[PDB]
Amino acid sequence: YSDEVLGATNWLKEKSNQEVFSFVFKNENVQLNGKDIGWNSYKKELQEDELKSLQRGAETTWDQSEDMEWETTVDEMTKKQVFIFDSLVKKCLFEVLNTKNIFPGDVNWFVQHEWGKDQGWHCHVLIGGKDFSQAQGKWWRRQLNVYWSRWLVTACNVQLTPAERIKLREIAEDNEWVTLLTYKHKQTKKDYTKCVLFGNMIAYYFLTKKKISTSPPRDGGYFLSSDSGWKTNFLKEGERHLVSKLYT
Ligand code: NA
Ligand code: NA
Ligand code: NA
Repeated sequence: YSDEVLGATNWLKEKSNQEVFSFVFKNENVQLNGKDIGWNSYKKELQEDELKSLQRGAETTWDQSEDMEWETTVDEMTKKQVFIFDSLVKKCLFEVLNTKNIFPGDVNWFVQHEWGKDQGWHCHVLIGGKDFSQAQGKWWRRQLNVYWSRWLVTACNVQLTPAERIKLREIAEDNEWVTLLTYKHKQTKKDYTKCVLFGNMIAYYFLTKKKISTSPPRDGGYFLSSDSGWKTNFLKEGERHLVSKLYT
C-alpha cells in the first residue's frame, strides 16, 4: 500500500465511469520498390523540442517502472522504437487537442504499448473529457490518422524517394493505421463509435497484462504505459496488479 499504488487506484476509481474513446495506433509492413518498411523502421529521433521532451518522458517511465529484481532482455532497438512511438502518438493527440482548443487538464488519457500475437507492436489510447462527445469519434480518428501518417513518414529511417514517401503516407491513411472502437456491425451498415469506461477498462483489463521482458516479446504483453495524471507510469508489473486488486 505505497502512496503511489493508493494514489493510482484512487485516481482511476474517480474516473471509473468516465466515457472515453478507444483508439489503436499501429503500423503495417510495407514494401516499396524492394525496400522493406517494418514495424521498427521509424527510428529517426526528430529534433522538435516537444517530441524530444516526450521521448525523454517515455525513457524515464521505462526506467522507473523497470523491475531490477528480474533481468530484462528486451532488445535495445525495440525499446528505442517504442519510446519514439510513445512520443509520436502523444504528439498526435496533443495536435488534435490544440485544434479543438482543449486545455490539457480537461482531458483524461491512458496509453499502453503492447505486442499482439498477430499484429505485433500497437498502442492503445483511451481519451476523453468534458469537451468530448461520441459523435466526434469519426472526426477524431481521421484527424489522428492524418497526424500519425505525417509523423511516421517523417520518422521513417528507410531512405525513400519522394514518390515512395507519398505512397507510404497514403497507405497509412487509406489502411487506417489509427483505428477507433465501434460496436460490431455489418460491413455495409452504419458504424457507431463505442465509448469505453476509463477507470474500469484500465483496472480490469490494461493493468492485467504481463510485462514484456524478452525479445521476441511474449504475445499479448505490454511494454510501457502512461496516463495524463502520471499515475500508472512508474508502476512495476506487481504494483499494477495490486492496483487492480485494490480497485475492485
Ligand atoms: Na522522432
Ligand atoms: Na523485440
Ligand atoms: Na506510454
